[PDB]
Amino acid sequence: ASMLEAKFEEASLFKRIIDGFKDCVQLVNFQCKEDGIIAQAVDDSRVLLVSLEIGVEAFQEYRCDHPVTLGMDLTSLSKILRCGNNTDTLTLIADNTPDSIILLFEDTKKDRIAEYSLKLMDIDADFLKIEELQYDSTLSLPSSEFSKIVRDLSQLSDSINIMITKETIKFVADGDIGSGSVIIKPFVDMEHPETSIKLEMDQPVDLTFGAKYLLDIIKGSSLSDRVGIRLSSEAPALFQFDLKSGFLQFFLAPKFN
Amino acid sequence: ASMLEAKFEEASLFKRIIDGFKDCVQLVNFQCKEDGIIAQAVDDSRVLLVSLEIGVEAFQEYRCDHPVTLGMDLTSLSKILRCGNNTDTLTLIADNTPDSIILLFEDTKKDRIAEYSLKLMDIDADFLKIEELQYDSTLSLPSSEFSKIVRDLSQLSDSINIMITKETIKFVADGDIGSGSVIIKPFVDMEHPETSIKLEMDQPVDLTFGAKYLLDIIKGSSLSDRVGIRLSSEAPALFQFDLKSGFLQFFLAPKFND
Amino acid sequence: TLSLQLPWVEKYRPQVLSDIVGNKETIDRLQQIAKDGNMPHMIISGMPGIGKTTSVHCLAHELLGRSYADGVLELNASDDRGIDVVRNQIKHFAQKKLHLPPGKHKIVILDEADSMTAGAQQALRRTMELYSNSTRFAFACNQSNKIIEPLQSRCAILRYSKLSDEDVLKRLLQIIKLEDVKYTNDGLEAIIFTAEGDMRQAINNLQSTVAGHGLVNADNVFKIVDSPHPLIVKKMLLASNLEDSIQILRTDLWKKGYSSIDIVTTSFRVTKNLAQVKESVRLEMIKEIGLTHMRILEGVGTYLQLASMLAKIHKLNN
Amino acid sequence: KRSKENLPWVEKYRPETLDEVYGQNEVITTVRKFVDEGKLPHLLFYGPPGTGKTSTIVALAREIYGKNYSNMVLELNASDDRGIDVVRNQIKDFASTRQIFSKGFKLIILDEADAMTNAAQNALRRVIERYTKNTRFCVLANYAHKLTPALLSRCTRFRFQPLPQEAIERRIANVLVHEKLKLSPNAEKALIELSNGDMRRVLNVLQSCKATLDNPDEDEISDDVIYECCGAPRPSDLKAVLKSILEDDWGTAHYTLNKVRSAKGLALIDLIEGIVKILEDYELQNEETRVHLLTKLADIEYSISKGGNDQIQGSAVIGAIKASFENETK
Amino acid sequence: VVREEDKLWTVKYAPTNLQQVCGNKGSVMKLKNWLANWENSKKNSFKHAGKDGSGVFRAAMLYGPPGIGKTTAAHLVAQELGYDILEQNASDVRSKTLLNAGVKNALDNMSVVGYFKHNLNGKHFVIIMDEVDGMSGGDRGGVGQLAQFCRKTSTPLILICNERNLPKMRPFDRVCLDIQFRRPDANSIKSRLMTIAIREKFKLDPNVIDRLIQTTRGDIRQVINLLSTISTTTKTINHENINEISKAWEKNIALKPFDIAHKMLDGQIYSDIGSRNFTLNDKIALYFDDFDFTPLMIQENYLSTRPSVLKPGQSHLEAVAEAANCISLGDIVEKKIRSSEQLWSLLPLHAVLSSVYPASKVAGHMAGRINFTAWLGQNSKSAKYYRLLQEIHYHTRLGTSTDKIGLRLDYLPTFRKRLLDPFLKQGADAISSVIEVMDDYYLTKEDWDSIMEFFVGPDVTTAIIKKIPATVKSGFTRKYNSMTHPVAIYRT
DNA sequence: TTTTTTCGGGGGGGCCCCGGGG
DNA sequence: CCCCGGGGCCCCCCCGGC
Ligand SMILES: Nc1ncnc2c1ncn2[C@@H]1O[C@H](COP(=O)(O)OP(=O)(O)OP(O)(O)=S)[C@@H](O)[C@H]1O
Ligand SMILES: Nc1ncnc2c1ncn2[C@@H]1O[C@H](COP(=O)(O)OP(=O)(O)OP(O)(O)=S)[C@@H](O)[C@H]1O
Ligand SMILES: Nc1ncnc2c1ncn2[C@@H]1O[C@H](COP(=O)(O)OP(=O)(O)OP(O)(O)=S)[C@@H](O)[C@H]1O
Ligand SMILES: [Mg+2]
Ligand SMILES: [Mg+2]
Ligand SMILES: [Mg+2]
Repeated sequence: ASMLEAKFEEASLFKRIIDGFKDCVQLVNFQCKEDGIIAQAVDDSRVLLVSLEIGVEAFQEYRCDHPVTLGMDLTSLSKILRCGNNTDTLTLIADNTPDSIILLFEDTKKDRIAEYSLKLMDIDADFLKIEELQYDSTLSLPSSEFSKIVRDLSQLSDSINIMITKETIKFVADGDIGSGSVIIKPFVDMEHPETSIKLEMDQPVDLTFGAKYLLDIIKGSSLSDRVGIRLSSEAPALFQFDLKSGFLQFFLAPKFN
Repeated sequence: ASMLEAKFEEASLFKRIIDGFKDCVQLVNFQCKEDGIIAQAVDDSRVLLVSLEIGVEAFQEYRCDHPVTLGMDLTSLSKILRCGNNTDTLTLIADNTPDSIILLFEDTKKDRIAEYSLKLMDIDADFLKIEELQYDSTLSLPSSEFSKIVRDLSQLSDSINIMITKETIKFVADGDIGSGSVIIKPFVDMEHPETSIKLEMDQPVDLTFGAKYLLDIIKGSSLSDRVGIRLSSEAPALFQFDLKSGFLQFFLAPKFND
Repeated sequence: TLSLQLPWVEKYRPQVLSDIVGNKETIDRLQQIAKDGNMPHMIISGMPGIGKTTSVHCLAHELLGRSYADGVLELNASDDRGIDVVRNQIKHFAQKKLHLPPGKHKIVILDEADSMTAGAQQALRRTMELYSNSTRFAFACNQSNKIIEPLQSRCAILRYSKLSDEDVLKRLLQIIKLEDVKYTNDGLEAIIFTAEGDMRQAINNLQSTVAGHGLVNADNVFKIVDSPHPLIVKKMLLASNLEDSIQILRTDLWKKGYSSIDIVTTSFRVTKNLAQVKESVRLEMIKEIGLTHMRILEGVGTYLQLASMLAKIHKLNN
Repeated sequence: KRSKENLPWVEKYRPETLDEVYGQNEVITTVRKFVDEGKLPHLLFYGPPGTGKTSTIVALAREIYGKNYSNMVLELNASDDRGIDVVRNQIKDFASTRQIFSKGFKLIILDEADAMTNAAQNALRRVIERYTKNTRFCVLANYAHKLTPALLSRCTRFRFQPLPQEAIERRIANVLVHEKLKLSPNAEKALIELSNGDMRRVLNVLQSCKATLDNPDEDEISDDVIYECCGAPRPSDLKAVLKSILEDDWGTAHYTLNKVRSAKGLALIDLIEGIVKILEDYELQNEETRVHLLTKLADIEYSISKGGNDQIQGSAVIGAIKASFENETK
Repeated sequence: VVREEDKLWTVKYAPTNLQQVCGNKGSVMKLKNWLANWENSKKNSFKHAGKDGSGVFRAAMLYGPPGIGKTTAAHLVAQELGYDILEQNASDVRSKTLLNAGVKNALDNMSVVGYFKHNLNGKHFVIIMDEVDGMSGGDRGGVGQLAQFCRKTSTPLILICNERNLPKMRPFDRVCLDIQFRRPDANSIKSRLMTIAIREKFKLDPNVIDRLIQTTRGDIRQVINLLSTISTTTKTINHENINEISKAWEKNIALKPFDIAHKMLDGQIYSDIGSRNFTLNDKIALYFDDFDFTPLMIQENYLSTRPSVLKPGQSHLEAVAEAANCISLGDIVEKKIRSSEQLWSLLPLHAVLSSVYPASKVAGHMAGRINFTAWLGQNSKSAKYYRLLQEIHYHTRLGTSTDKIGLRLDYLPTFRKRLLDPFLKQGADAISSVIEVMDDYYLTKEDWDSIMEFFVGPDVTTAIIKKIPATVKSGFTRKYNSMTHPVAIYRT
């Protein structure tokens, strides 16, 4: 219990992060460096990529002697994380060349400790380098609105088409039983700055996406109040949820023209 | 409606009592006599023994002329009890040489009567004396914390090991995905004497129990705010929940250490 | 009495490969694998009570040393081995990270694998192929045919044969010397003859005889272990005169409490394995036995039906 | 369930201790020796109906555990569900856990195990092997061909013979003493003959005979009472029918058979069975006679089992016997 | 990190290039050509078949025996053309719901990993559904979904199985380009076996390689496994241990129906020495290899042999009659087995009555080619015609007094003379009258057509109906469709 | 060189809906 | 007052001897 020691002030934060994307990917590699934790995963269909960054400022304490990698099955990690109370400090502990990690739940008001050991998995995956790309359209909208739109349009068709044009965002879910259309107009309210719908628009874009991947993405709405969507002509759409110190990004490949 | 007439002022108490151990046993013999009702049952696997006692202080009125044995299937009894509102008094009625038990739900304010009959069953079970044993360790803790610990540990393994040592109680589970260990210590708070953990130890103990049986047992937490666990090597573990007048007890055999 | 004496089949279960009698070539190969390492996927098939489970467990123990608890996953018929289990638990065990000595791998022991469903066996194929660099699979079964061909292709087949009377005698003498058992040559010969190459049966019979009578002689052994009824049936079917066959049926089988269904089934099996008689004659006798078996299954399980079957067989053999 | 006197004699006279089991001295002595010195192995009891297997195992359980045996053993039979899931959960839990009441070993009794599926039997193998240190299994069976070889390899076998004559006589004497009944020697001989080694048949027939008496206190049960209540042919009837068949013409034999059957409403199957038993002792010069007798009588029995015309079947019996015995001349 | 000495040889010497795979060169080339022209076919909507004819199939189906190299070949062809592979196997859940959720959304979706990695085809998916034979289930098993996707997909699809001649694979009858992988020849594998033996430092005789390849029945993986296990201790594979090695590693393979029929009907095994070598237990086991089809094959092929086991004075016809009698007895036993009593304990007896005994009575040399059982198709045809007869009978119930069998045997021949003959004789003028009859018995045009097929022998209506002028049939159809008709079973 | 009947058991996929948490 | 986890049925698919 010397190499890696990462103390979350509240165990709920890590559980929320895991729940954000545990239903899209199953086996994830978390690399802990001297700056923080980075995780990259690809779903079974190789269509959706999940990126997670947690900075050093997101921990009550953080100490990593040497860079380490930990392969975890998110199901078991969530199973363990459900055993912690809301008002408990969490500690991830690892040693050199670890076969397992230690999750320690500590309570200060009560002298009770809960130590769990999670067996690590051997995962052989290639780290894809996600270079920055100047997207055509940028959008920022409250997470609740996007989640409601996606859940409403999902039951109509297996696919949802987003058309961003001058001062307009259109979601269409034409299917078999019927069709659906929702039009969002950018607007800003000073009384409630957390409700404004911001759109920076350069080139018109019309992209079609699978509904199941949007349904998986919207599960991250808890982490961030406002979700950002960056869209290009053909490059994968980037759905980002911010975190106190870090972010959770979803890269979704559009359906071919 | 002559021999046995026992009125629960609240019909929900009997429903809760039955629900506390309906998932453990199915066929149960209720012995009703002048000083109240008793019941003892053994699980089909014969690993768990359930013992219920209800005194006459738990009834608004209670009358039993001679001892009467009623063999019931707990599934049917739970079905019947689910048909009663929380604001109705519940009268249990039985006659001489009974082939049935009558459950009568009364709502005087609404003047609503709901009478149900449940056919009795012939169960050849003799009440086995649960001889008192001087246990090595005896502890008491809030039922909610024990339920949470059991539920958390059941996710890892099918067996949970309890170790009682000087000033320490440890629950350990080891499984395919990993392991877990929860350690508690006796703590007393005069401000709120319901979250306290009490322990009295004579000899340290270490016993392993099936997780499914503990999951079944913790369902009695809805009856009492505290649970008393008595453990002793070479003897079944006793889990007791105390009612207003009586109690519900679970005797669970430990797993063979081999 | 609430005490129990540990059975000798458990008290004297071999703990190393050197203590396993019979199948010298296979045990030597297992010993070489254990000494060297790089265990391949293997399937071990044989008849009951010859040392398959013992061999697999000894190999795993000697290969993995102190890492046995962490690097061995044992599943048998008494456990759940459905498609979900294969797809989740076995896969997780295969993917588990566990540092091991330079030439060791995790071992999955699927005992009595012949009872596994086709779907689970199909699911095992890619799990075996993908994680062969850290996990190896050992199957133990009684019927190798039940293992699907794709799995057999990926495994090394190590078939076990019945133990010879010499190996059984050696093991029995070792156990007798350890336990200080009074015995006579005829008693051991009877034990070996009744065991029929099943070491577990021989050891159990010896222990039962010692407990019941102490002295292990022919009389006590036969008092404990009954004469195999298949041999009585074989004598009945090969009798020269119909009167002798009927006498055997009435005295050695019918009056001993053997059911008609058991007698007819044993007759069918013995006639099937009666190489001494011509195949066509055996086929005719099998036809008659099948007629009688159908009649018994319809509910007429009387001694008259068996007598008629014997008479028809005698007519055929004339 | 008022009193023990409202029970059928088969259940009212069930042995309670090993000392009351008759006709199985070898097995009883061996199992008692095993229990006394704490050397009980896994047991298999193979035998025909009504020989004392269930009674013996229950008495052994009482001997080991005492009056409260029912809560210390796991008894499963054909009337219960014994699938693979049951073996995996209930039997496994019972075998791997300590006794609640005492500190002794644990007994599992799988009565009528021949009715268990192959999958459950296979699942039981490692359960038996793994928990031998603290658990023992007892299997009971009437048909060994339904038991897998793996299960047979793990058990020590005891065969329950058909009850000898002497055990039946002693049990009958006990029942007569308890019931205040009188049985004539010939009546006892006939009862033992018709029992075929099954105690349940003896008890049921004796109860029926008692119910058949006008005044059981003084009236005695004779062979006539036994034959009347069971509706079975008398030895004299069988001898007369066989003599008529073997020594008279077709008309006389047919008339004699019809008259004998109609006198007491006898069944043709009983006559055929009795005549087969009688003929089994005949010393026949030619084997063809016996072959034809056996084959034709078996065919007639099989035909009767499915119904048919009774008169034609009786004539067939007469003709078959006559034709078969025609071969004895040369 | 993993030492190369701790790897299985099947992994160490896996083919890393398409030219390193031994055998089935033609099938590999066919698959390469089909996958390389997938875009060209797409531009033509998969309508213009090419030179090889692989232009109308949007999905390939590779099948063959185990261990030939189907998976490696498919993977290598996928990588060489630059595509991205989306592979699934029996280790994953592939039911109706899971298939409609995961793979359905990838048949027309860009590969995010392909986008980030970057050829013009690296952003597309080549779905490889391996071990389709293991997809247990019917409509919900996902096999039907994969068959449907083979008809609709925007990217190449590859399906790999072992036994394509399986009922569960029927939905894939004509949906994919079939590609056969066959037992590779000994010469192709000999080079790799020699190379492996040289690298592993053990003695391998070149001649022994042929026997080893014969033992494994063209299973290269099993050959390498056997080589490893033998070289473990015995490093000298000489000619003094060929028999022991071959007999120790002889895979127990269940014979196929044609092979079972050929072996059971061979007269050699029924001779004294042949019976001593191939015992009765062996014949019963051969029956048990496939107990559902063996009796059918024996019944089909027991009249097409030249016997070599005839008794002195017995002719072929008498042996055939005895075999037929025993086949009838076996059929009765089979009826007993598949009843409410479920008397499966009689299965061995059936083996003797249905297959072994009749085969032994006519065993010899095949006088032709083993034919598949014709009883199944005949039974299906009989069921179809019985359903049609039931429909016709319950349409005419209100007018007739008979059962369905009586309708077939008595009524229909007379119905023909009032329904078909007037058209043949009068022509168009016979229209109305016919309809009149059709109205009196609630007959529909479909009922007319169905009735016109029951007749056999000299009264077959196929050619006769086909010869009627088209104008008469058109007039009949128009007149029937231009009028209201009564209905018998007016379900509500 | 292709493709069937019945109980009972077992397995495995699919919902359904109560309960409990937020 | 509304959403999510997980027990319980419901439905369908395949075996069956030594
Ligand atoms: N070759 C052997 N050498 C010594 N003891 C043996 C041998 N074979 C069997 N035994 C003994 O019999 C007991 C059972 O042996 P097992 O290994 O369980 O046989 P098995 O092949 O696994 O039987 P099945 O196929 O599971 S019914 C062992 O504990 C040993 O005590
Ligand atoms: N040895 C016996 N001694 C005295 N009574 C016996 C004996 N055997 C059978 N009986 C009587 O017959 C009744 C039934 O005996 P059981 O022990 O049930 O025979 P069983 O062999 O277990 O029958 P099966 O195998 O289930 S058909 C007993 O209650 C006794 O009344
Ligand atoms: N044509 C081949 N050439 C060289 N090695 C082969 C060949 N086929 C099989 N092998 C060897 O056996 C191993 C497995 O080959 P596979 O590609 O899995 O064959 P397969 O036909 O797909 O087996 P199935 O159908 O999944 S049982 C390879 O890694 C090779 O080591
Ligand atoms: Mg074994
Ligand atoms: Mg019994
Ligand atoms: Mg493959």
